[PDB]
Amino acid sequence: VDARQRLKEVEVDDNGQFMTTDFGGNIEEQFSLKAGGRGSTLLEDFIFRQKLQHFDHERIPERVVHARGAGAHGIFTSYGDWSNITAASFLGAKDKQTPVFVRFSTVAGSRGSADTARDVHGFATRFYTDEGNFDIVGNNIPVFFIQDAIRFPDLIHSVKPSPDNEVPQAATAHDSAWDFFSSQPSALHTLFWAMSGNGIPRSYRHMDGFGIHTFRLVTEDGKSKLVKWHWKTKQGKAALVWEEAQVLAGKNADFHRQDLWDAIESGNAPSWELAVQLIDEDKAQAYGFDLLDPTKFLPEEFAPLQVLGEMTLNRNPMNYFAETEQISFQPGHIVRGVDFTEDPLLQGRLYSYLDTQLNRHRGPNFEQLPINRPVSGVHNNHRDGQGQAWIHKNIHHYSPSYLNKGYPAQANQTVGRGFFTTPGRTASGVLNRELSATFDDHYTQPRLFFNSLTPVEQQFVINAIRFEASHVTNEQVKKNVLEQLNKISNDVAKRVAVALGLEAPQPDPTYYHNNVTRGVSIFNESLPTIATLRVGVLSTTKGGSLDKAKALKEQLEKDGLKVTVIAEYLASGVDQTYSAADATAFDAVVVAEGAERVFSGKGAMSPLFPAGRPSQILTDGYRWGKPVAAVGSAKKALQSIGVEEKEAGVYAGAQDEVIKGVEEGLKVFKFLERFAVDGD
Amino acid sequence: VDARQRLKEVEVDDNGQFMTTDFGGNIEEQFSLKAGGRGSTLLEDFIFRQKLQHFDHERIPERVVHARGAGAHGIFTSYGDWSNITAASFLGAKDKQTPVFVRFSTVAGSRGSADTARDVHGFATRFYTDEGNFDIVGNNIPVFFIQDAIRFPDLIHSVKPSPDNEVPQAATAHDSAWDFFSSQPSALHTLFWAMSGNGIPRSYRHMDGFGIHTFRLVTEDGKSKLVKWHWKTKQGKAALVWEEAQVLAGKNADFHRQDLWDAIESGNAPSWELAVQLIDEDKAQAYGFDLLDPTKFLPEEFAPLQVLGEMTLNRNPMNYFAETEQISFQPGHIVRGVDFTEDPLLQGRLYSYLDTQLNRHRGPNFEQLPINRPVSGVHNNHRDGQGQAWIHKNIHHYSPSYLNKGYPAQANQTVGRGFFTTPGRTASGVLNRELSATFDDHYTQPRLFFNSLTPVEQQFVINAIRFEASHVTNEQVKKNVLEQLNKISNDVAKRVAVALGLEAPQPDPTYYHNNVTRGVSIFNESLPTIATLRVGVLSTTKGGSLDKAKALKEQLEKDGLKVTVIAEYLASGVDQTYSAADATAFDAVVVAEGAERVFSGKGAMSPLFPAGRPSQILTDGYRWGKPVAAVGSAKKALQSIGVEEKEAGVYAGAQDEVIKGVEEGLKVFKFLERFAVDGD
Amino acid sequence: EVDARQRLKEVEVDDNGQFMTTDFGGNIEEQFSLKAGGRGSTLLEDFIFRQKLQHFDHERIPERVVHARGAGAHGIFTSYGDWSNITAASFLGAKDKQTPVFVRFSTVAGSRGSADTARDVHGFATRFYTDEGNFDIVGNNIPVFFIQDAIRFPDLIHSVKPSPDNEVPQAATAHDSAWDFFSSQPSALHTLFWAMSGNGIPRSYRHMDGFGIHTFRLVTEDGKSKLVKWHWKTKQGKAALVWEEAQVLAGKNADFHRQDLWDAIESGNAPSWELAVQLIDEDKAQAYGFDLLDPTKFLPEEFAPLQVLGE
Ligand code: HEM
Ligand code: HEM
Ligand code: HEM
Repeated sequence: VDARQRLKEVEVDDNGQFMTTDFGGNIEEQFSLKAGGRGSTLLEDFIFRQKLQHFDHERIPERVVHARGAGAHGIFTSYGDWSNITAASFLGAKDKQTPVFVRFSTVAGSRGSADTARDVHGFATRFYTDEGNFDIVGNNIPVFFIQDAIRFPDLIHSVKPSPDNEVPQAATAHDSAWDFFSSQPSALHTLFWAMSGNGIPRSYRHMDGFGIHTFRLVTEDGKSKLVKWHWKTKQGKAALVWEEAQVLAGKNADFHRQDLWDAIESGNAPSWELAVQLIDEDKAQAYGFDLLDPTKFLPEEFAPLQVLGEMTLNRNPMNYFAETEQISFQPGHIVRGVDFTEDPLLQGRLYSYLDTQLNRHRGPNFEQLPINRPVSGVHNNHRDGQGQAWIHKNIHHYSPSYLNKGYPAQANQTVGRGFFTTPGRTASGVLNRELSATFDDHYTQPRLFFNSLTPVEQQFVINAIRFEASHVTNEQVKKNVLEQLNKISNDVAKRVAVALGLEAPQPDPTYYHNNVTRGVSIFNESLPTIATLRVGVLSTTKGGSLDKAKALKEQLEKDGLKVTVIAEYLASGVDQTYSAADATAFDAVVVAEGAERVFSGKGAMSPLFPAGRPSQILTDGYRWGKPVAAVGSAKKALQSIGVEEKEAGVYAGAQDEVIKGVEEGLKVFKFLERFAVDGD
Repeated sequence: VDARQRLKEVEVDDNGQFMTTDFGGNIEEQFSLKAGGRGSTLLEDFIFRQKLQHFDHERIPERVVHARGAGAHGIFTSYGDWSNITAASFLGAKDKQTPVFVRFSTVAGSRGSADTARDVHGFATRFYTDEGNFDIVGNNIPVFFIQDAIRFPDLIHSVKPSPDNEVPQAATAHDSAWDFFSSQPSALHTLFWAMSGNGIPRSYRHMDGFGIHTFRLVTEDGKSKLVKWHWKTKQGKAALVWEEAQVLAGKNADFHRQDLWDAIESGNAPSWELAVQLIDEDKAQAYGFDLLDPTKFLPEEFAPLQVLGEMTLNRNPMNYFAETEQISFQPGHIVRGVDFTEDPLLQGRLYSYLDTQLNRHRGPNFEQLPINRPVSGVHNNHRDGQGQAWIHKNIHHYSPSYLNKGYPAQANQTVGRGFFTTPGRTASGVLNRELSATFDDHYTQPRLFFNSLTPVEQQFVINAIRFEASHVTNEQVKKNVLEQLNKISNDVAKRVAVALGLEAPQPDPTYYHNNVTRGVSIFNESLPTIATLRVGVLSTTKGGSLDKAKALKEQLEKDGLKVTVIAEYLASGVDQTYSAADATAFDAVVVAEGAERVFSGKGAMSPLFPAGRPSQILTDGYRWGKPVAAVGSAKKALQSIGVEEKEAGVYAGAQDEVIKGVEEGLKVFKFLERFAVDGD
Repeated sequence: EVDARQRLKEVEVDDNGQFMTTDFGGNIEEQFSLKAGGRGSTLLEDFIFRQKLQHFDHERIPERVVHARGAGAHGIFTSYGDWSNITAASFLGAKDKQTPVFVRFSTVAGSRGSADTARDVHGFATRFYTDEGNFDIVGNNIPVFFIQDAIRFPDLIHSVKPSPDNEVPQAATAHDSAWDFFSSQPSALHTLFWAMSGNGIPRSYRHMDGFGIHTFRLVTEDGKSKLVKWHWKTKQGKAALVWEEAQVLAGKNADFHRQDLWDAIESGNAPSWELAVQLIDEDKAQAYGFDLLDPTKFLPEEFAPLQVLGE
């Protein structure tokens, strides 16, 4: 149905047309106006200045956080009529379709940073409903660092580069960040989620999404339930390994944004299911934590997810800047049937997102931008402003008036389908600058998170902390980290402290426990589909390998895979060169038959690629847990690096046997047997 | 038929609609969200913040000059096919129509200043042609203060208020301005034009317009003629008197902008004829001055005006801000068939106007605003920018390129009807920071202007200079002015020095002359029409005076006038009260019969109006040169202040006699017999 | 000589006795543009021209959304006592204690160029540069406001300001849009009368009283609070014009009030105000027939007399 249907009116086609100035008129803009042939350029060359001025002013400020990101258009379809729980129009009827836009991001890097940096990721959705725009602005992690919004600058200042040198870019591996994590123990829970697979997803399409905050759903009668928003990926949860991500950050900074682009362009639109948890208003403090605490998540054993619909991203942007870059999400973009809660973190966000748009867009009229415009229509008494795109017919721009005859009219719960705060809500107590004592358990839930991970995944979190805390140059801060880690788990504190060359503190069993919850793990489940995944078939231009390699590709593509045929140079079947190839770009590596010649001898030393290139791709690919394969005689390649076909995730033999093997391996995606666990 | 047809698609009707946020959704915005009855306002009241934020950001910077102004839409129709002189599309066929917008202004005042302050006035026209926007940005005075654009800050800084206290507003009557005039003798010519009637027009519709600069018209073969643009008013040239203007600045600051509004709204659209002077390129320095000197004009005896068309302003703006305020004129808004000249003042303007838009609009995308958009279409490689309203289809935004197939294409003289600089133009000599010696005659032409004025008009200019220079607190600057005044005319220097209480310098015959030229005078000719002009009929609620007055009104209105019936209070036929009435709002005053009651006795002292009000309107109206009249018994009112019906501009008798006399007097408009001239 | 502008000395620039410079330094002449030949075109490489004009082109900043037309002066505030019994504020914490101030007087509906002598509510905004931070009393010359909720401020101001179609009339409430609001929102009636009184057309800035309008709170170190109202009483007396006078004055001198404030200070006759307050016990908030959190009401001095804390 093409969600960008509204955006058609502002599309400009310069095809078949002559050059123009921004004020019209046909021009040539390749030569300046000079005085005397090899003369100076003239100030009266209006064509030059108008062209350069637009170029000079092309830049707008990047987002203060989540600067690095990408987005797409889509449609959200409701599965039912949910008036039993919410009065929201976009969830009000079965099979009802609403246009959406989603932008995925990383929190700490700037516009040019790598997609594959370790960071929390953003998952922000706009619903273009017929009752106004509604935004679920969320992360891929269900918990946040802080419990009060007034502490947001303190958190961000710490994680972002040092103010003296602006080092390091897009990393928490420095003293200031881990100074904050240790000094503000509230941050520990998200810290663990960051050090898990969530910090390095395979793709935007392979992560779940969370509103994190508890909200409220309201029905037309005004009955409310506390809610948590979920997005469950229909493509499955998948993650990389840190050593892979680092190399990937260099070979392709655009890994995530390219992958989302290619998937949609290839007809494989990603999709998520929108799920919720409904909690009775009286059960706010029931489940071992305050539900107004964003450093907590609610296990599905206490409240299982009920899915309300599915959203699919099937359209790509036409211009990145106009659409992806300029879009402005706010949690304050709320509609009838939804309401906020007294979450101290959420309360502050409402101010921030609206205020910060004044900075990026240089004006109060940024919702007049095509990608920010609603489909529902805008009528009010707002006038003037910088870059006002509309002309208003009503010359009586005030609301208590005789002359406009009462229009625009005032809408509420009973009339006009207007927004209303939940009627049952109250305020009781002293005016205070403090936080509830129900917020003071910072260690129980990270323990719960750690316990609910597979043993290798647990090692990954620890291996990440070892790497990160190693970069801290202040010994006392590392001591402070061990103290906070110890309060969660003695084993974690023990295991990390080895790398730091420090001593493990004595156990504190106050917050220790062995509880477990589901859905927080990434690797323990297999991917629903292998569609869109990429296999790199290493071959050579010498002999019959290429034709042999080509035949392998045709077979793989029907299953949904994307295959790249690599060789010394761009021959008939060659997609990519060895110079341009790396293991990070592929979910699986498979050596074609006869390609053994370049893994040893003169073949591995050609001017057409850096020495050892084919051997590294296999080495890197295997060591990173990916499915690896060789076809027939190609076994020579696998034993060159010490990999027996007897192993798990490794397949050697006939092409037909190999194909079935790789496709099986891709469902597992990552082979965790190839990583060493502490104690052994 | 409607000049604003392009603007229709962006018009918003809030009628019959419910209140919305700027992002959509129905709301009520009359109460804040509070915690409890008499509680504090909540940060989560998104409706409040969204509403107030737009209000807080309503203001954009005012224009650095010409801040005070008003405008309207219109149509320009060509009278012929002028391809013999220019390749311009909008003058390329007879009866060809182009939508226009015109904005009239004053140069030194801010957004709130009075229309009736003595100042140079602006006359900026945009032609929305099918070959791009073309702007003639000019004043109501054919000459400017300076000969080089680099001195524009110096000129403007002096005339504008003093930087310490910001006093005085919209006036040249201070030391700083007259310091500049004396120290930069180039300003003397426009200074004289400013002190004439041109400095205080009756209306926007009653002033001529000038491009001031010499431009070039170019034909398709590339042959050029030197040109000067003129706008000749179809309503006639009219001016006020200084004592009237001062009082008018208080009673109605919006005098000019309202008059332009009322004229269009009442079916009386104003019109101007577009005329030009054509000069052969070899005769640039032929006529006693350099034609690249903007402090000089070319008398119509050397080169007469040829009219090419007529423009009529028939539509009013719907929103002042969106249309009038946000519009951006530039002299660099030029099209094919027109070109610039080496006028040092013009050359600088081209930079300034484009650069200054970055300040007012906070972005490079201000020609995307509806009132700045051309009707011809915009196709280029400009991307991004602050508040980008478009989405660009071409992802190959560079030239030259293979992938876009050559589009947008490059146009020039031979291909694509593109803009081209005149091919005959040359540059010869050293690179210099100097001005030509042909520019050094600053006194001859101001004398020429003075010589061509009626004796009373000459008195007006002198009476104006006496007033202004009286406000200078530095005696020496006044000495400096008299010396510069003396070089023009010994009589003027003599006459001015009387008011200042100084002594007239001895005569200087260096630049003295008695030459004369036509078209520079305002009062000496009679108005083509009295339509829209206003008569104020002073009447009363007592007796049968009102009905007598009512009959007077209907007769007068038939002839095209607008009649306001004034009385003690708002009775059946009463347009205005005496408290709300003033002589400045009317072109003629006529006392109705039986209205004698309010000029003497208890009638002149009512609680309903300030004492002496009816007597003042007649006193002011008479003393200001306007036609005054009394009907029947009403003659006592005229002798209440000492005015005999035998006088000129005064009419007493029966109603029919008064009507015919007044309408005759309005054609005269102003009676210069009532003003004292020196030596009398 | 206390010189309230002593801190401002560090940023004063004296161009006397110096040569012309660019904004980035270096000596220049800026009266001629750079041309190619005797009568040539101006060159893009004339850095001197562009640097000069660019600043001129960008000289303008947005005018205030309200109270656009105004003027101001520096001063000193001296406390009359040690008021720690009612407030812990440093600038009122000791007798004879001096605090630098700046005050800006204004009109509410006109723009930057409007007349000082237009009928409108007037502004009276005072800043205290205390040694515990800036403290601002932003108030009018009238003790009451048009509206009881801030969310209605766009509605009120839009109505009084010119009509959006023609932007007429300037700095006036004499039109349909304003009086439509006054009739439809009856809360505005009180301030409307204050506007139609002498307060709408003062003789000078130095001849008007001042009000915080809102009820605030004064707190002591122990945390005990009293409801408070701020007052400024003029040591020069209250004086106003007549409407027929003001209109004529609006034309002959738009800068009348701002010039008068300038001249008095310049002539050694500095104007002065006394700061007075009304103190109300927290239990007495609704005592006097209305809510003290209503800004459309004022508290008569028979109910609570004024106590002066300083000048
Ligand atoms: C659970 C807590 C939070 C979540 C889930 C979250 C998520 C996000 C996401 C996904 C974005 C990306 C916007 C986009 O993709 O266009 C974003 C941006 C932003 N967030 Fe947060 N964030 C949180 C905490 C906060 C807090 C506490 C504040 C302020 C007090 C804040 C202020 C901002 C600002 C100013 C932006 C920039 C948006 C723009 O410039 O358009 N965030 N946030
Ligand atoms: C013959 C000389 C001049 C004429 C006829 C003239 C006329 C005008 C007029 C009518 C306007 C009104 C714009 C409007 O109504 O929107 C204007 C504005 C302006 N002029 Fe001039 N002017 C002259 C000299 C100059 C010079 C020498 C400069 C700079 C070197 C300059 C810079 C400007 C600027 C920056 C604006 C503001 C326009 C905007 O904010 O969009 N002018 N001029
Ligand atoms: C008792 C009620 C009010 C009083 C005493 C008052 C007083 C003032 C004064 C004296 C100024 C001028 C500041 C200056 O001269 O620099 C001002 C400006 C302003 N006021 Fe009000 N006003 C009131 C109502 C409101 C309300 C209810 C709002 C918003 C909800 C508001 C918003 C503003 C804004 C946005 C400015 C612009 C200040 C600037 O641009 O720097 N006012 N007010």
